[PDB]
Amino acid sequence: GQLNHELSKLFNELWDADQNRMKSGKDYRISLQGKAGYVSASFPLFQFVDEEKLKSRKTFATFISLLDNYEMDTGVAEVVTPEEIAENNNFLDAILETKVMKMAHDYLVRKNQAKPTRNDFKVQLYNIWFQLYSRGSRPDSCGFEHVFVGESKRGQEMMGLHNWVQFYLQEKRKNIDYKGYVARQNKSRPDEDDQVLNLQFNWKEMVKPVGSSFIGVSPEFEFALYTIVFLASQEKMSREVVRLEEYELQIVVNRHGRYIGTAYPVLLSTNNP
Repeated sequence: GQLNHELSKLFNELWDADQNRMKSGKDYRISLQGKAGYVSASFPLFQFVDEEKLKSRKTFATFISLLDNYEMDTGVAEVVTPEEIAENNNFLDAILETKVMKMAHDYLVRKNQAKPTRNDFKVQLYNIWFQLYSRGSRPDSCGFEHVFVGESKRGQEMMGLHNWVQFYLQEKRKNIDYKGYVARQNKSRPDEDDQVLNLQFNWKEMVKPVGSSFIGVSPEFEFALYTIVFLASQEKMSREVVRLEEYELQIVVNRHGRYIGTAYPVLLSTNNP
């Protein structure tokens, strides 16, 4: 309901501490073009992105290796292969040396929602995020797939998908048709440089609901936010009212017991401070 003081504050800090960056202009350029639906986008949203900064040097690399894994797939969904494991491991490893993740860590330690040691925290995170779970039994999906891949199932109906890095990847592959941005009547225009937008895209020509997306943010940023919100409540869904920078947000996560489900931001307003 009301603005979550402690979390808008902690998150603002993580935002300030997002060393791994990516910055609007030199690192990526987006083309807003036009409005989705109302009174025309044609080009891709992402006019440019520094591929080398993605292409390792950064935690985007380990991130992209997990995204690509679910692209190829070669495999049934109940099978966790030695390969997917080492990749899960490499990602955790990378994000855990990050100050955002050390910061996130410190918060949850203080609440005894996480343990002091790096490895237990890494295990905790593995289970929340990479342990397979099912809707019956038959664990065919995990938290990273719901949140970042953009859909649970393998196999697809059909997102899900709010991560900017996955949007960029799937857009390049021509599976995402960007339709425009979504504003409000009154309350004016978004900007190429905004770090949260309301965006609409078709998935393989399927028209679907508008959703919000963090833009440029590192994957250890969202990961952190989603983990913390996931641990902050014992119910099926939290919609945590945040105010990051100028944006007023809702940090939503769906929970499935000890495992996390779909998670995303919801944009409430832009020019606020």
